[PDB]
Amino acid sequence: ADPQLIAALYPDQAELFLTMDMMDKQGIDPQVILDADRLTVKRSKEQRFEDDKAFESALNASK
Amino acid sequence: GIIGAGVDPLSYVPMVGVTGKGFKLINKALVVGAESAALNVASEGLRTSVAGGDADYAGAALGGFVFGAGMSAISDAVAAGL
Repeated sequence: ADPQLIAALYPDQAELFLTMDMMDKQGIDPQVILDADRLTVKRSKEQRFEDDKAFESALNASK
Repeated sequence: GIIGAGVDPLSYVPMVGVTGKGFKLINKALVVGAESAALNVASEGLRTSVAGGDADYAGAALGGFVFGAGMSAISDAVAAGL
């Protein structure tokens, strides 16, 4: 009923809202998310720095 | 091809990183007879006696070319605005 509001009040589990809205509104199976979220590597504190810098480049260079 | 290409650039990334560096504008085309060598022992390139003389110039040019092409694009835009 109000996607934005429930999300706004709890600014913590936006991950769950994204996954659920993937699950129901879009047509993807709630099986193909399961593996990819179970198969993930631990980001291991190394490639993240590269990941923070990453959020910063596609953001600025987006236009 | 900074002009001939040519872009605006009116909508471009803030362009933070660039300084020079590898900017020599050999526009492909607009080169006619390409005598590779030299006319004398003068000529050569910027005949300068400071180190950085080939990078101060380059910097100026990137900054001159970008600004000139941008003034051209913005004067075309204000043309349509009138």
